[PDB]
Amino acid sequence: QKQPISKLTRATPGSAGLDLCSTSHTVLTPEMGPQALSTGIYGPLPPNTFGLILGRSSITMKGLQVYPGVIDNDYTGEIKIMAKAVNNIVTVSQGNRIAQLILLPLIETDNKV
Amino acid sequence: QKQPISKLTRATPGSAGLDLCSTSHTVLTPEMGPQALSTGIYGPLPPNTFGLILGRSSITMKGLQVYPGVIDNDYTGEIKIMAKAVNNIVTVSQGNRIAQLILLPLIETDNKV
Amino acid sequence: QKQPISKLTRATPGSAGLDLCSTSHTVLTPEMGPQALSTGIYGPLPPNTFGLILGRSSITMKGLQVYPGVIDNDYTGEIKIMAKAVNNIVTVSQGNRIAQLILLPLIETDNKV
Ligand SMILES: O=c1ccn([C@H]2C[C@H](O)[C@@H](COP(=O)(O)NP(=O)(O)OP(=O)(O)O)O2)c(=O)[nH]1
Ligand SMILES: O=c1ccn([C@H]2C[C@H](O)[C@@H](COP(=O)(O)NP(=O)(O)OP(=O)(O)O)O2)c(=O)[nH]1
Ligand SMILES: O=c1ccn([C@H]2C[C@H](O)[C@@H](COP(=O)(O)NP(=O)(O)OP(=O)(O)O)O2)c(=O)[nH]1
Ligand SMILES: [Mg+2]
Ligand SMILES: [Mg+2]
Ligand SMILES: [Mg+2]
Repeated sequence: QKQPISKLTRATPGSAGLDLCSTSHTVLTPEMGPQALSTGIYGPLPPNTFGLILGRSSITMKGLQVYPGVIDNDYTGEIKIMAKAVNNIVTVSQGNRIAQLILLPLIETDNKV
Repeated sequence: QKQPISKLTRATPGSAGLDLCSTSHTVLTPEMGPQALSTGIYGPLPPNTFGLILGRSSITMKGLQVYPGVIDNDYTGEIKIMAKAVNNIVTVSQGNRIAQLILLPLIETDNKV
Repeated sequence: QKQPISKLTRATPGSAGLDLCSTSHTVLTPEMGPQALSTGIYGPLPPNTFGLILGRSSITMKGLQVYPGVIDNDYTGEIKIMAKAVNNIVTVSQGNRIAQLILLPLIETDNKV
């Protein structure tokens, strides 16, 4: 079954991000370029917020780049992590925390849709 | 003529980002490194906000990395997209939506200027 | 001695970011992959805020990629800049402004810790 964002956990009370884990074992090589890693977690977001997926610094330092991703407030699909091995072969084990979801205020503007 | 940020459009009502298109046809190769793509859109931003330029996930997944860029509230120059082809040759057609502008609250602090 | 975030400066009144400088001379090559650059600046952040470390566009355009980093509200360690030379050899002189700290509201949620 789909899991909502309310199922995510914070590492600590003062952690800005909600941790995102891949649900698959994935191996990445630099030549593969960007890959979208499955999380089994689904939008949408709390009212008046949007999300940003960012890397965890310990993962970034281990050579896996998470490309910052914008999660729209009303996206109801699966939140995937866009990732690339920078220089070396990187192996993601199932359940490893690979990224984090940050929630931010969605500012209203009069821009046309 | 310069176009202001109010001319940008959202893909959907609940889209966090305002789409940014290049005004030129540009081809990018990995060896070129970061390139600043013209948009013909100009700051400044709404009061008490700043901007962040981020990639669109469909573009990121096609091998074009947009480096997150900070747009200062009172910048009045042209908003450019900083982009790099990750692994392969990437071709941007004129008018293609390459990035998105997210607006965020500008927090005041007492840090010196 | 440790320096707090209140010691950072803005380039201009309307600058979104607080500039971060490396305290060391560092040379980076693409094959080195991500490196954590010392700043001598320490958390924590103002109440109800978290931080984001982002690149300065002039530095990004010179071939040094700063990986976006999340600074937790209650982190009390040293803020380091995660950086990689994209394509060429990059040299950071001591005191050069390499990145910027953006402060953002920390939204409360009921996610478990
Ligand atoms: O660019 C950065 C990013 C993070 N940091 C520090 C501050 C942040 O609060 C701390 C933890 O960052 P992340 O949560 O992104 N890293 P990770 O998930 O790997 O560690 P933790 O589980 O402790 O949160 O690392 C930096 O100094 N520079
Ligand atoms: O890292 C990400 C980024 C986006 N997404 C999903 C959520 C987001 O709302 C949706 C659309 O993202 P973008 O707007 O960044 N992509 P794009 O502009 O390519 O598609 P769209 O036109 O639908 O907005 O893709 C992820 O799952 N992971
Ligand atoms: O992706 C971007 C990032 C920045 N910019 C413009 C807007 C921003 O206000 C201006 C300055 O950006 P940064 O502060 O990130 N660059 P830098 O520190 O190199 O210049 P400055 O000292 O003037 O702030 O560059 C873009 O057009 N696209
Ligand atoms: Mg963390
Ligand atoms: Mg979009
Ligand atoms: Mg600056």
